[PDB]
Amino acid sequence: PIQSGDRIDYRNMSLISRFISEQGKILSRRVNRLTLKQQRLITSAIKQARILSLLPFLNN
Amino acid sequence: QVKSNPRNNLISGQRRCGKGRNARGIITARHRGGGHKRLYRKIDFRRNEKDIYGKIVTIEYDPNRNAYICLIHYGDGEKRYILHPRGAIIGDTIVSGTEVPIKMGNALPLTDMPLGTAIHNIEITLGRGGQLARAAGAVAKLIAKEGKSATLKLPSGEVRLISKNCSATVGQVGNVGVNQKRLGRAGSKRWLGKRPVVRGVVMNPVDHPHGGGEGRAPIGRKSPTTPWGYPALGRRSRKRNKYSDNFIIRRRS
Amino acid sequence: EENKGSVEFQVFCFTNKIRRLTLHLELHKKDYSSQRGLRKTLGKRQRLLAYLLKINGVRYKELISKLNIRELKTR
Amino acid sequence: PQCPPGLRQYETMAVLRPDMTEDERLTLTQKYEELLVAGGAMYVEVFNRGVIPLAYSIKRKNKAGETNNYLDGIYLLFTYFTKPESISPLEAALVTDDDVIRSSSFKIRKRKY
Amino acid sequence: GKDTIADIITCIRNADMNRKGTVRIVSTNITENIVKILLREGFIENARKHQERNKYFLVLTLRHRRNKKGPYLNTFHLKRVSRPGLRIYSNYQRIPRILGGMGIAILSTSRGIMTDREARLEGIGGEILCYIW
RNA sequence: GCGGUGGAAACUACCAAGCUGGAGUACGGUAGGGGCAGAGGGAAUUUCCGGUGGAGCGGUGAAAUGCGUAGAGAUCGGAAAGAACACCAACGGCGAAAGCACUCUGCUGGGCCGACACUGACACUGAGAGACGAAAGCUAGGGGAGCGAAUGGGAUUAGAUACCCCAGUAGUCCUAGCCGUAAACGAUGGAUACUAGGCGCUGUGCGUAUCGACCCGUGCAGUGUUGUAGCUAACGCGUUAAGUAUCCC
Ligand SMILES: [Mg+2]
Ligand SMILES: [Mg+2]
Ligand SMILES: [Mg+2]
Ligand SMILES: [Mg+2]
Ligand SMILES: [Mg+2]
Ligand SMILES: [Mg+2]
Ligand SMILES: [Mg+2]
Ligand SMILES: [Mg+2]
Ligand SMILES: [Mg+2]
Ligand SMILES: [Mg+2]
Ligand SMILES: [Mg+2]
Ligand SMILES: [Mg+2]
Ligand SMILES: [Mg+2]
Ligand SMILES: [Mg+2]
Ligand SMILES: [Mg+2]
Ligand SMILES: [Mg+2]
Ligand SMILES: [Mg+2]
Ligand SMILES: [Mg+2]
Ligand SMILES: [Mg+2]
Ligand SMILES: [Mg+2]
Ligand SMILES: [Mg+2]
Ligand SMILES: [Mg+2]
Ligand SMILES: [Mg+2]
Ligand SMILES: [Mg+2]
Ligand SMILES: [Mg+2]
Ligand SMILES: [Mg+2]
Ligand SMILES: [Mg+2]
Ligand SMILES: [Mg+2]
Ligand SMILES: [Mg+2]
Ligand SMILES: [Mg+2]
Ligand SMILES: [Mg+2]
Ligand SMILES: [Mg+2]
Ligand SMILES: [Mg+2]
Ligand SMILES: [Mg+2]
Ligand SMILES: [Mg+2]
Ligand SMILES: [Mg+2]
Ligand SMILES: [Mg+2]
Ligand SMILES: [Mg+2]
Ligand SMILES: [Mg+2]
Ligand SMILES: [Mg+2]
Ligand SMILES: [Mg+2]
Ligand SMILES: [Mg+2]
Ligand SMILES: [Mg+2]
Ligand SMILES: [Mg+2]
Ligand SMILES: [Mg+2]
Repeated sequence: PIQSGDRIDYRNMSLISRFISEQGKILSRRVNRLTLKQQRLITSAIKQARILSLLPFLNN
Repeated sequence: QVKSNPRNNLISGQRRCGKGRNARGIITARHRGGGHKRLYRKIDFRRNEKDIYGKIVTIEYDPNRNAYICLIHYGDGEKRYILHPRGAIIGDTIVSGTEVPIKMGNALPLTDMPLGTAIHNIEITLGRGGQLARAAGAVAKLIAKEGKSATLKLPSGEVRLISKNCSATVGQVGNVGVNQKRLGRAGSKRWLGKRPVVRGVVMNPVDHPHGGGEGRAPIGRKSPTTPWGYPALGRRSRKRNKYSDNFIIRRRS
Repeated sequence: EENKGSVEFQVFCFTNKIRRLTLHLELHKKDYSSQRGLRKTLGKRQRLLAYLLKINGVRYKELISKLNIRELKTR
Repeated sequence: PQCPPGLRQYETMAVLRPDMTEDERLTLTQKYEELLVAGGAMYVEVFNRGVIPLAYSIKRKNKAGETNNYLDGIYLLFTYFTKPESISPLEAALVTDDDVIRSSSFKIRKRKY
Repeated sequence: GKDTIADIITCIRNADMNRKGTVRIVSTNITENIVKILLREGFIENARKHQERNKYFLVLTLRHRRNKKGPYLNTFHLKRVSRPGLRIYSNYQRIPRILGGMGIAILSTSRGIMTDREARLEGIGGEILCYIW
């Protein structure tokens, strides 16, 4: 079903913001139904993006 | 590290001689006297000669301060001494001016120093010569700067304002392990011309405020006292209204 | 290229990786994880040298004279 | 195509203050491109996406002593191939400038999922 | 694989206890001989050889289950005697006999491997490899 | 039992040559909180400097000490500092063990898999010996927000040198050492060989599916849960044995 065919990075924000919660929290692998490898890369990405202010730690 | 050269014109014999005797010839500053003859090295504290490129030829011992001192040359051939910065090695190059790289041994006004730097040899007065942080391992951070005034944290911990146009030098002062020495014997003090001190409690009542009680004196004095009759502990002697007060912010802790 | 499985080549590869690791052991001494490995590899090289001494004396002495490997602890 | 001969692949994101002109921007561009190349970088490829509002507010102190509170920002993106030895001074030199408020650099690994 | 003999013996014991007729064992002069003997005694149904990648496997058919798998009155026991740590030798008059002779004893002697029966006829002693019930 | 002599040559031992499946080397891949070192980041908290405001805050089973009209707490704006890294996180990953997780980069240790590319038994264990080794502790120098042995006050209680509360010093942190112990636990030494399955996961490889993500079947390597044989005093263990055998400590 859902899959990643395009390279995931910290700069594809559509990609990452699919996997982020309303409050900015990162969703678990069980919910997102991704391979372990995937979820790890997602997570590192979300964090690196978080440092560059592409995505917020907390909300406004 | 330490190798004796011949004498450069910077080393003279002229000096005050009686240590701690003033004009009247009285001993004022106690406990001095004795100890090895010394020669005066003429340090360059101002570093006022701008925009020429200096080179550290050697590193030498100085009897007068516990830091080290460096003989530096120029292309012009003038030779100066400077205080030895910490981590500087023979062959190194230093320079003073306004627009200058920031590295060890370079000297610049406080307008041009990036905040957070570690400084030594700090003029409080334009062209008066460097004064603050001249001892071994002494260093001062430049914390903030605003208006015409720059803020430092002195090695005593005291935070204080000075003028933004006063020169200073990057890098901490060398020979850091000097207080790690342990003299080990009385003679070793006497070599420094520091004579033995007599405890108050010991002397007779005429000689000092804790004077001979019968056996051994507790100090009955309701307070520990100077030879001259003032409270010895925790009585602040800074002149109340002294001109410096506007500049001084937090006091050493 | 020659024999990449031969006794002498293997002992060479080990000796060289060891002298390469000595530099990293020096710059960072607080890495034990690395040193544990160094001890392992040095153990292997020692093993092959002992084996090689059992098998052929000439090739052995030639080798430890050649690669500047210290003389053996059986003496 | 990209083919490094004894160098590593790199991506660097840098963020600059929104108050900048295009001339100061291309001055920094030029400066850092020259740093990279002076550090043995074949293929210095630069790209730019400017003025996007940040996720959160960032503060930067200048050498003038200013506290600059921002909202917007300028994203520069650098694909370059350099010796693993020389990436060291670059990041400090990026942090040093008053125009670069937030800098980060990533090594790029080939994707296999 | 410090001991090959004990290993063969063991694989047999394991396949036997699990009620399987078929065993793969690695061949060797000792192995082969031992199995031959095992056949001429009647402890094992049939043996044959296989080869792949320069490896030899003797497969051994084993005597069928006793009137079901569940109700077994009899198993088939094997015991290593002389092993690398202690080598047991015996002269002609100390040669062991198992359960009054119902089982057998394997000997490695000057004239090759054999049973204790052959040793008694020919008058030779030697190294005792194993006991077989 | 010991000694001499004549024979036998399977096994150990020796001598000469061989052989890859054991152990390695090269090659090419790939996962990783492995280690050391250097950069950067944000919440939260505490204190300090202001503006508002103006009687209680805080705390307990119920209270009181404590903080507060010298303006507390609350709230907005500013600085400064240290320590720890929410979500991800999972009956998940790596490590020899101890342990290891905000992010990044650099130096480097292993592991596994696929190919014959190569050496050709180089193996397994290990008395003494060496290295690492949580926390507390100690020596020397820094650092000190929170927490908090000790200590002090308030209670509770016959008593309370305790549990509870209010304060709070060592220490917790960093550098360089020393100490060498733990329920350092899987309460299970290491290597090898061999013995039903079922359901799972991680890393990879092959075939299939499409020609790229699944998908399926499988080969290994590790990791988890039920359970047959067998074992066990019982509990239970059960291909990661506490089963059947060999070797060393
Ligand atoms: Mg002279
Ligand atoms: Mg002269
Ligand atoms: Mg006079
Ligand atoms: Mg004294
Ligand atoms: Mg005295
Ligand atoms: Mg007297
Ligand atoms: Mg007098
Ligand atoms: Mg008097
Ligand atoms: Mg008195
Ligand atoms: Mg008396
Ligand atoms: Mg006998
Ligand atoms: Mg005899
Ligand atoms: Mg023979
Ligand atoms: Mg041989
Ligand atoms: Mg570190
Ligand atoms: Mg902040
Ligand atoms: Mg008011
Ligand atoms: Mg009160
Ligand atoms: Mg007050
Ligand atoms: Mg008011
Ligand atoms: Mg308040
Ligand atoms: Mg900070
Ligand atoms: Mg593991
Ligand atoms: Mg932790
Ligand atoms: Mg690695
Ligand atoms: Mg050969
Ligand atoms: Mg031991
Ligand atoms: Mg130790
Ligand atoms: Mg500790
Ligand atoms: Mg103590
Ligand atoms: Mg201390
Ligand atoms: Mg405190
Ligand atoms: Mg507390
Ligand atoms: Mg009390
Ligand atoms: Mg007190
Ligand atoms: Mg009481
Ligand atoms: Mg407190
Ligand atoms: Mg330590
Ligand atoms: Mg113990
Ligand atoms: Mg533990
Ligand atoms: Mg599936
Ligand atoms: Mg397995
Ligand atoms: Mg279990
Ligand atoms: Mg079980
Ligand atoms: Mg048991």
